[PDB]
Amino acid sequence: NGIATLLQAEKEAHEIVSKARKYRQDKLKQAKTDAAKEIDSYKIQKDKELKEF
Amino acid sequence: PVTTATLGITQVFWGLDKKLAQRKHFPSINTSVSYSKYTNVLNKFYDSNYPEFPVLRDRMKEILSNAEELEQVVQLVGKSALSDSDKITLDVATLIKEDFLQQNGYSTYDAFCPIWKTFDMMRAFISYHDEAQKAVANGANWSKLADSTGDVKHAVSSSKFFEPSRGEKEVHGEFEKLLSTMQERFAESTD
Repeated sequence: NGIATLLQAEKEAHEIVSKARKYRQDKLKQAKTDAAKEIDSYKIQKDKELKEF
Repeated sequence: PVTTATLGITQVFWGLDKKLAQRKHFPSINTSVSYSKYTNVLNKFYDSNYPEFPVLRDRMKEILSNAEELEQVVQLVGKSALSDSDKITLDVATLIKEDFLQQNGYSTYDAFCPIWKTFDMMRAFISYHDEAQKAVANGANWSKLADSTGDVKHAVSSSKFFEPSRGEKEVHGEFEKLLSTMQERFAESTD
């Protein structure tokens, strides 16, 4: 009957919701990694100063 | 006397346990009494390669010690008074002992678990413990979380079956995929 179609659309959209959250969460993990890369440059600059000392 | 005169001179002590040996828990290293005085020296190498290795090592030693003390208490006072965090510590350390510390030599997969696979498995175990504790702190009950994340727990325990002969790049990729699956499973369970 039509009940299966009603549930399938909600189930299909729910799966996309989890994928959207997972992709956004993955981007958050990537953003932290990218931010740490900028911090690593400061550590690299500090290391060069330590080498100069 | 030979053991004492050897401990007085050797810098490492891989004390074996007969009780763990009987259960085929191998190599049966008694983590309570064993020590290595070279951990401080090896910081200069673990910083160059595998920077998080010492942090993971102290974290797993903390987990094992805490769960050893807790199991000692439970053996005489029952598991009724344990909190959810303590139960997670017990389960995580049992998983560590039965799937990471135990290394079945004379087997194809775990004859030689090299440093990179050891570090990745160590990261997987520590991340499982940390994320389980975060999930229980978020309000999720541990009894339900165990059934919800049995798949993640078995994937972690089965990570030792990744044959190191597949190459450092391949096994590292499999461990990254396993960590992603673990994070997704906990996110779905705690949602």
